[PDB]
Amino acid sequence: MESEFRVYSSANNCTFEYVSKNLREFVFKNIDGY
Amino acid sequence: SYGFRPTYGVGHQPYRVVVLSFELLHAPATVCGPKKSTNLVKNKCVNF
Ligand SMILES: *[C@@H]1O[C@H](CO)[C@@H](O)[C@H](O)[C@H]1NC(C)=O
Repeated sequence: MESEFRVYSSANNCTFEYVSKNLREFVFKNIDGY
Repeated sequence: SYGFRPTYGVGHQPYRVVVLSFELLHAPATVCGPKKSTNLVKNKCVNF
């Protein structure tokens, strides 16, 4: 089985695409549309 | 329907038209123009 991705059911008008213990840190910010 | 044929005069043969249209909703750094070369040198006073 091992089936997944039940997150959404629509992906319209896409304006951007891209494809390609332990500590995993992230910093998120949103400035001038970036 | 346009019925095109090769034995037509100019003004009735099929032309292909493409149009470009820009708009800057607000983007500050989107797709811009490109650039190119200009031989690199070293050990010279230059304007770079
Ligand atoms: C976004 O999608 C809707 C349909 O869901 C469509 O009417 C609209 O034209 C689309 N917008 C763009 C900018 O393509």
